[PDB]
Amino acid sequence: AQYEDGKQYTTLEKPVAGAPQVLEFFSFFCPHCYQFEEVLHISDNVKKKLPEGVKMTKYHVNFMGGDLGKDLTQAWAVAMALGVEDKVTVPLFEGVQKTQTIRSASDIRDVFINAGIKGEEYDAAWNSFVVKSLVAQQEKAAADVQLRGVPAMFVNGKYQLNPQGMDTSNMDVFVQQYADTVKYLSEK
Repeated sequence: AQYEDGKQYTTLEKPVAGAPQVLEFFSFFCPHCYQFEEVLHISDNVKKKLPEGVKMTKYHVNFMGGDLGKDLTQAWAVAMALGVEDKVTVPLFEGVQKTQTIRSASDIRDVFINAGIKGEEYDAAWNSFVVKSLVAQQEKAAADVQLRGVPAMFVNGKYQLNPQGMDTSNMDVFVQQYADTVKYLSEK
């Protein structure tokens, strides 16, 4: 075929019922994730090719960066609750990997303050039980697929993207092949 299990994707032996349609996992400590966000805009280009009516979900993971990794998962929960993903994603990546000015939860918070979220509003979210269940959701979804690496994308809880099996000579061609694969898997 032109899309083969084991080449542009793999199949989960243990499929995940009720999973989000398109589920992406990342870490702000993850170097390919930085690329995926900053240089390739994967999430965006996938969105652009997806069928009408399909929702896109993105979760942070704990297994990179120890204590700060978890803080970052709680902060992403805050970002999802407040709807400010698009305002903090870039400065969090650069703060962790580029400038290395994020070293504590307070530094994470600073990114949000500079992005215009109010202290009171951030601290209230940070401490809310809505944010705790959102943290719970992120961990559960990662647990359900035995996730040990990022970036990772799963389609309909049965298929896992395999970017290793696509060509990387051309960044733009890599992205389209990636997105077209998500679309193909989506229609499967």
